[PDB]
Amino acid sequence: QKDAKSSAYSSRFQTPFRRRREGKTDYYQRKRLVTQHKAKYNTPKYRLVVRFTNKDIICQIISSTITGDVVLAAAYSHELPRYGITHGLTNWAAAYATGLLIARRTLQKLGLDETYKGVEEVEGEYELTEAVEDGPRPFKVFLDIGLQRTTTGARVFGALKGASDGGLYVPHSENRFPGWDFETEEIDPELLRSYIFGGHVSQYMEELADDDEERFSELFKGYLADDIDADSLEDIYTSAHEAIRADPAFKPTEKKFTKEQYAAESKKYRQTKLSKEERAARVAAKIAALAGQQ
Amino acid sequence: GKSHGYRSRTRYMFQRDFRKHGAVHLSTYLKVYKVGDIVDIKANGSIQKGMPHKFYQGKTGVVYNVTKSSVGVIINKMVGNRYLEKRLNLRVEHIKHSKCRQEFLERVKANAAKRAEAKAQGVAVQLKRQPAQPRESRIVSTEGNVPQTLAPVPYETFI
Amino acid sequence: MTTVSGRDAFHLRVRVHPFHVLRINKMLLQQGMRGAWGKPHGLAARVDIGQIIFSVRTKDSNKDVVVEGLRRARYKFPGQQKIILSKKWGFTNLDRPEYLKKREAGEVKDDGAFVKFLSKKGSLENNIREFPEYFAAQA
Amino acid sequence: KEIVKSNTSSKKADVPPPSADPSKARKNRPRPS
Amino acid sequence: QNPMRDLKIEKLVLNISVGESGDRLTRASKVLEQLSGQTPVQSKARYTVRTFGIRRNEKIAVHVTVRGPKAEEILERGLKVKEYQLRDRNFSATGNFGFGIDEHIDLGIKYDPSIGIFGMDFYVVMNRPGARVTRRKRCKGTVGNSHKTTKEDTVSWFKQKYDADVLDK
RNA sequence: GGUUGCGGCCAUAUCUACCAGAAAGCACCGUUUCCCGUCCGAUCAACUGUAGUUAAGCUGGUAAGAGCCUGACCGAGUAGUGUAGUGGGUGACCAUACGCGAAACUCAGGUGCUGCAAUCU
RNA sequence: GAGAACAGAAAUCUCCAGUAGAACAAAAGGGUAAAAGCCCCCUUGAUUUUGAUUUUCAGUGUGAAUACAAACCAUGAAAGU
RNA sequence: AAGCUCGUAUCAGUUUUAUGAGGUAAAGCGAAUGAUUAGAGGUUCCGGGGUCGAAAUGACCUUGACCUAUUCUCAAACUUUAAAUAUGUAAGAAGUCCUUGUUACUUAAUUGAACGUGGACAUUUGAAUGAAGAGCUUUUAGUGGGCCAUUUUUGGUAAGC
Ligand SMILES: [Mg+2]
Ligand SMILES: [Mg+2]
Ligand SMILES: [Mg+2]
Ligand SMILES: [Mg+2]
Ligand SMILES: [Mg+2]
Ligand SMILES: [Mg+2]
Ligand SMILES: [Mg+2]
Ligand SMILES: [Mg+2]
Ligand SMILES: [Mg+2]
Ligand SMILES: [Mg+2]
Ligand SMILES: [Mg+2]
Ligand SMILES: [Mg+2]
Ligand SMILES: [Mg+2]
Ligand SMILES: [Mg+2]
Ligand SMILES: [Mg+2]
Ligand SMILES: [Mg+2]
Ligand SMILES: [Mg+2]
Ligand SMILES: [Mg+2]
Ligand SMILES: [Mg+2]
Ligand SMILES: [Mg+2]
Ligand SMILES: [Mg+2]
Ligand SMILES: [Mg+2]
Ligand SMILES: [Mg+2]
Ligand SMILES: [Mg+2]
Ligand SMILES: [Mg+2]
Ligand SMILES: [Mg+2]
Ligand SMILES: [Mg+2]
Ligand SMILES: [Mg+2]
Ligand SMILES: [Mg+2]
Ligand SMILES: [Mg+2]
Ligand SMILES: [Mg+2]
Ligand SMILES: [Mg+2]
Ligand SMILES: [Mg+2]
Ligand SMILES: [Mg+2]
Ligand SMILES: [Mg+2]
Ligand SMILES: [Mg+2]
Ligand SMILES: [Mg+2]
Ligand SMILES: [Mg+2]
Ligand SMILES: [Mg+2]
Ligand SMILES: [Mg+2]
Ligand SMILES: [Mg+2]
Repeated sequence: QKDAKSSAYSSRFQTPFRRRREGKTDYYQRKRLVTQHKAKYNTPKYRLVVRFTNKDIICQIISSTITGDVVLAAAYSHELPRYGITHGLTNWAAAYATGLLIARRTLQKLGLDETYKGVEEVEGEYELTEAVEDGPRPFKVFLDIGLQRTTTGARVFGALKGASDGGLYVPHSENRFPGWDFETEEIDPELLRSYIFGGHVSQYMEELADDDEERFSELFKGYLADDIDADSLEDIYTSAHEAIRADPAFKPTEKKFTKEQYAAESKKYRQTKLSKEERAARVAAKIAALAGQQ
Repeated sequence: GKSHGYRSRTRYMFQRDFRKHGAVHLSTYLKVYKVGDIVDIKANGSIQKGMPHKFYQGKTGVVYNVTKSSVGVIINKMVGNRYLEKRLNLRVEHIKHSKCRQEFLERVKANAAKRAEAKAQGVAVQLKRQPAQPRESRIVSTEGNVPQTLAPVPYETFI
Repeated sequence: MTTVSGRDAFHLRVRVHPFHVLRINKMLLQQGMRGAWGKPHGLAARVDIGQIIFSVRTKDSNKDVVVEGLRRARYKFPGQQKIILSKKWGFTNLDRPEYLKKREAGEVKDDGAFVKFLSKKGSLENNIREFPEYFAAQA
Repeated sequence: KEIVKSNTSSKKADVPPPSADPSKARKNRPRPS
Repeated sequence: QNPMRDLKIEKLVLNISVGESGDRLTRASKVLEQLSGQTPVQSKARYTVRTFGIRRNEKIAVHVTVRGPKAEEILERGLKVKEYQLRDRNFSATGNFGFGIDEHIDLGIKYDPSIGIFGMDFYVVMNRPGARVTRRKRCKGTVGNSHKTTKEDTVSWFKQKYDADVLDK
C-alpha cells in the first residue's frame, strides 16, 4: 500500500518468539507458571492447560523441559460421547466433565485415584481437595488459562471445578464461578451446581420450545432427533460423572489406514519446491518474455 | 567531581545483544543448579534484580548456595597481594553452567570406561592428555602434482 | 581552469571536508595554565597519506590545463601531495576499457550527475524497466 | 451515566504537536462577504 | 471470488464536535442520545488551544457508535439530507466513507428549543465478514489483500444500493 | 505427510506481491435465555454445532523480490596489532624478522528445524 | 497517509501503516511492547525481627544495594509477585 | 628478626587443551543516530510567487518542503560488524562408580537435596615446564616529595612543560 518497508527497517527488525507472533503464547505468564523454586530442583510444576476451540474442549496436564513441554495426561470434550454426552460439547457442563475426566484420568495412572476420590456428591460447594492426613499429598496442578479472559462465569473455570472435584488439588477461589455476587461477596452453590449439570442450557430449551417452536427446533435440532428432553439433561451429566469415574482411563480411536499410510496420501497435495537449475531456467525464459519496451 | 557509581562504566557491558532485546527465553529458568556447580557470570541488564556488580562480569565461580530465585556463587577476588573470597547472590538470569566443566565430567566418564575396557584385557592405557607432537615422516607424491613454481610480483599502482 | 580553458570544461571537486575543530587557549598576572581548554579556533580536514584531496574530471585533452590547475593549488597546501592522473573513467570506478564495455551493453543509465548500474539482483519488472537498452534486440 | 473515552497516547505535556505551527495556511480562506 | 466476502457496514459513528464543555455539550449529547438510543461518549481536549477557547482535558465533543440495522437506517436518514449525492472525496483509501450535516432536525427528530440545533459528522466504516481475525485476542491476524475494503469497491457498493451519486474527479 | 493443543531454539521463521490447498482440524460463521463486559454482544461472556464458507485467518508454492542465515585462496594476508633491532628517514612515517589477523567488497548456496500429546484419506 | 457540518496549520471522529522513531519526576546511560508505557480495579511489602552478602574498603565506618530466615499483610482464578 | 608445624607436596608474574567475558584498533555511513557535497526523478489534490481567458478551488512553469533511487565526506562522549595484546575458570583421592542410611528440609511419591555406612578402581590418579622445599604465626624498622626510557595516551602553539 505504498507504505513499503525500507531495507533499513527490515534489517534492524527483531522478531518476537514464534508463538508470540502467532498470538498463541503469553510468555510473561508462562514464566511465572513454569519456573521452579531453585531449591526444589527437578520437581516439575504441573500445569492444568485448559483450552476451548469453537467445537472442542482441550484439557492437558503439562510440565516443561528445555527440549519442550511434556504432557502427563490429556482429556478432550470430544471424548464425552463414550461417557454418554453427545451434545453441547463446548458448554459449561462439558467443561466440568472434561475437567473431571482429566482429573480422574491422571491420578488413576498415578495410583493416587484409590485415595483422593474428590466429592462424588457434587452440590456446587466451594472447597479444595484437602490432603489425606498421614499419607501421600494430593497431586497438585496449576490452572493455565492461556489467553482466556478471567471473567466471572467463564467456561474455563468449569474445567477447574471439574478438576478440583476430581480430586486433583488445584488451588483456586470462588469469585469466578457462576453465582458469585460481587455485592454479597458470597457464592450461591445452587447456581454453581446447576451450571455443573447444564442447568442454564435446560432452562433455555424450555423457554424456547415454549415461546419459539421454530427457533428451538433449530438450536436444539439435535435434541429432538435424539428424543432428549430438556429436563432430562441433568441425568445425562450425572450419569456421565458416574461413567467417567468408573473408567477414566483413555482409549484411543481405532483409525483406518496406517500412521504412515495417511502420509503417503495426505500432502501429495504438497506443492513441490524447485531446484536452482530450473529456477534460473524459469527466469532466463521470463526475460525474453518481457525483454521489449512494453 | 569524579563519579564512581555502582553501574558506572557499564554502558556496553550491561547492554543487550543486537536484535536480542526484551523477554528472556524460558531455557534460562528451566536450568537446575546444584551446590559445587561451576558457573560463568554474565549480567542480563533487563533483569535489574540480583545483578552481579560489574567487576564480576565474565568471572567464573562455584555455587555455595541455592535459594529460591538465585544462586550464591563463590568468587576469588584479587585485592592487594592476596586473593579474597567473595559471596555473590545472583538471580538465575545472570548465570550459566560452564561448558568446560561439562566437558571435564564427560572426560571423567570417558576415562573410567577406557580404563574398564583396558583392564578387562589387563592391557595398558595412557589416560592422560599429551600435547600436539611434531610430525612423523611423509612422502608426498608428484603424480598429478608437478610443482607449480611461483615468483614475486612487480609493483603496480591502480587508482 | 575556468579562465584558461573555460567554465564548462571541467568538474573540479574538493574531496575532503574541514570537519575537525581546532582550539586555542588565548593568553588574554596573566591567567596562567590553569583551566587551559580551548575555544574553537577554526576548522581543519584530517587527511591521511594516500588520500585524495582535489579531483578533477575533464576532457581527455584538457589534461595539461587541468594538471597545471592542481599544481598551483598545491603550493597552498602544507606537506607533499602528488598529482596523479587516474586510469579510470571519470569519477566512476571502472578503468576506461571496462566503462566502455558497460556502455556498449546498455547497463549504464545516466542518473543525474553520476550514473546508475544494472544489477543481476532485483525484480525484472524493475531491472527490465530501468534498463530497456540492456534487454532489447537492438545490437 | 457519564462516559469518557480514554486516550491511548503517552503524551503528558500540554503542548500542540508539530502538526500545529502557523507557517502553512492560506492568504485565501473562505472570507465571508 | 464472491461468496462470503460479501461486504457490509461495520459501523457508523456519529460525531458532534461542540468545541466547549458545559451545557452546550450536555445538550448535543441528548441529541446524540435520542438518535441512537444509546449513551454517547464524550471526548476531551488533547491540549489547550487559545484561539479555540479549549482547556486541555476539558470535555469538548461527544460521539456514539452504532452497528447493524440501526446504523443502516441512520445512514439512510443522513443520505436523505445529502440528497443521495456525495463527492469522490468522502471515500477514503481504506474502504470507508463519511459525510456531514448541519442541523439534526433534517432527519426525523422534533425541534425542541430546550435543546436547540446541532449539526453532526457521519462516518461509516466498511469491512467484510471475517474481520474479527484482526480483532480477537488470540491469534490476532490481518486480512488478506484480496479480501479487505478499498475505495473502488466501496464506492460502487454505495452506488448499487442507495442508487446514490458520487461526484467530481 | 496434513492438522490441532502445549512448547524449545527465536527471521533459513520476518516483510511485499501473487497463486494454490484433498481430508480432518482450525477458523470464519449462527444466536443473546442464562453468568458476564461494552458508547457499541465489535472485543469480552454465555448458547447452538444448529443456517452457512474456504472469502479471509491459517498452510504451502511462486519471485534475476526486500530482509535474514551459511560459505569461499572474493577483497586480503589488506587494515589493525603482540614481540625484535645502535633498522631506513630531517620528520610525518616506512620496511624487515618471530607471530596474530579484521571489516566494507565480490560471488555462491539457503529461506524454519524440532520435542510431548491428540487426530486425519 | 487517506477520510467527516460549522472547523482554519492547529478542536473532535474513522481507518491504515508504525521495533518503539514514544512514555517511564529528574542529568545522562542502560532497560522495557499482551510492558517497565497508557486506562482502570484492589491495596500500604514505604511494615515487624535481627543476621549474611555486593560496591567504595583497611576488606573499618557511612550511603546505596542483593539473596535468604521468622513474622504479619496486599493482590490475583492462580502460578506468583 | 624470631621462629613454629611438616616434608613432597601443594605450589607458579609460564605454556598447552577445554570453555568464558570485553567493545578498544581497524571498519561502516547507497545500516540506526548525528553530520556532510552534488545533481536526478517524483509528489503539493495541502507553504508560497507570478504568467496565461482579471478568469481559476484549471494547466505549463521556477521556488522551496518532503519522497524515492543515487553521489563526495565524517564522530572521544555514533554503530551492525569487530581484531591483536591483555583477562575469568577448568584439567580429579576433597575424585569416580555400585549398594543403601539419616532428616523436622523438599516431593504426588522411598521423590529429591544435603551428609554418611559398606563395596570397587591406586602402573599415565587423568596436559606441559619448573620447584633452588611446602605451609604458618608473631613482632618491628625505614618509606609515605620521586624521577627516566620504549609504547599507549589527556591538556597546551609548544616546552628540558
Ligand atoms: Mg540495498
Ligand atoms: Mg495474564
Ligand atoms: Mg523430584
Ligand atoms: Mg503443596
Ligand atoms: Mg443478576
Ligand atoms: Mg567522570
Ligand atoms: Mg557507561
Ligand atoms: Mg558478543
Ligand atoms: Mg521486541
Ligand atoms: Mg528495587
Ligand atoms: Mg570551562
Ligand atoms: Mg605543497
Ligand atoms: Mg493517555
Ligand atoms: Mg494514535
Ligand atoms: Mg443478553
Ligand atoms: Mg463470564
Ligand atoms: Mg457475534
Ligand atoms: Mg467469546
Ligand atoms: Mg491459527
Ligand atoms: Mg532475496
Ligand atoms: Mg601500511
Ligand atoms: Mg606492529
Ligand atoms: Mg645494541
Ligand atoms: Mg637522526
Ligand atoms: Mg604499518
Ligand atoms: Mg483500557
Ligand atoms: Mg531495594
Ligand atoms: Mg565504539
Ligand atoms: Mg568504553
Ligand atoms: Mg576509529
Ligand atoms: Mg564496518
Ligand atoms: Mg549516517
Ligand atoms: Mg561505493
Ligand atoms: Mg577515518
Ligand atoms: Mg580524547
Ligand atoms: Mg569508537
Ligand atoms: Mg594469569
Ligand atoms: Mg612494618
Ligand atoms: Mg609502618
Ligand atoms: Mg607509616
Ligand atoms: Mg612496553
